[PDB]
Amino acid sequence: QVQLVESGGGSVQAGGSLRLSCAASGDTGRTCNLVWYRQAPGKELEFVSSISDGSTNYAGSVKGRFTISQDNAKNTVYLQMNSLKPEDTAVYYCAATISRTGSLWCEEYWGQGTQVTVSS
Amino acid sequence: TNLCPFGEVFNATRFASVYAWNRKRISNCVADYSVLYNSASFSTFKCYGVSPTKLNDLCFTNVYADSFVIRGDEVRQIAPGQTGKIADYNYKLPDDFTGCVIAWNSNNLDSKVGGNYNYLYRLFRKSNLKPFERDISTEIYQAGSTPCNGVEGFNCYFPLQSYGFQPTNGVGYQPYRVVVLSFELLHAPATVCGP
Ligand SMILES: *[C@@H]1O[C@H](CO)[C@@H](O)[C@H](O)[C@H]1NC(C)=O
Repeated sequence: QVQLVESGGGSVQAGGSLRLSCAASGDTGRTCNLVWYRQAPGKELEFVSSISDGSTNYAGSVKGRFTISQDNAKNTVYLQMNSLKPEDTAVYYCAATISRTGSLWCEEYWGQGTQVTVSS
Repeated sequence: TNLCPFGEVFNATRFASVYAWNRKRISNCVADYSVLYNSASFSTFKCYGVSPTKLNDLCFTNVYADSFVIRGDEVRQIAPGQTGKIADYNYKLPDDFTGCVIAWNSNNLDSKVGGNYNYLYRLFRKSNLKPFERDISTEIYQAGSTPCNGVEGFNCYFPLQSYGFQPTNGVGYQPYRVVVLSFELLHAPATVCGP
């Protein structure tokens, strides 16, 4: 009974910004980690950024433009995407490993995806 | 005489990525293993440390059911003594394993046009997993002498990769759902018995 819900995608002009959200709900326990990925159709899923216990990492192609953060008061992680480029166009997915009430096992859950399209 | 809830494992709508394999503890129940053994749905049913002919005649302290998706040509790695990306970095059975490995093709559920993104495996790890160890970390793998400083790129790899299952893949590259049953015998009362 855990779910991840994304929000925040859309169409933007190159140079613009978007903020994605990945919100966990249900019988959530502890989040072991959370990863943002992106995929355009037919192309291999690509790592974008991840966060675990405050430590963060990034794809080299987004370092300096995107920032992952954990909400100080909500079960939500954000991906702030600045200086967007056409090459950032993709469906963005979050995936998290989260234990549920009654368990010590962090299990994998996926968001539903959000399209981001950046036009020149 | 409650019946063991194996349906929750075998019939789950979504399965775990192998790197994040799931486990369900089964206890205090009666299991008819012949239903699993005789099912035409399962193309792999291989036991270790115990013969199938005995499964309905034995009692165990606990049974564990681990489950995940891998590609067809990797099912052979889910056995004692094996190696490769899956056995070495994702899911490792012990030499003395007592249990059964059951698998079936899941192309109809687990592939997507344009490639499924849901099922990942760990592609890089500095050392092998110990038996039944689980690694869900996503630290950048530092392949060379240059520190990665939390940035993926040259010699600095994100350690999980998508299988990208597409329905047109050849059978060796198609997804298979796997359930591994471990039969545990401790110096404690047996609770999971055949009929
Ligand atoms: C899975 O579901 C089928 C159809 O509902 C059922 O017949 C079968 O017994 C289930 N498998 C189990 C419980 O292992």
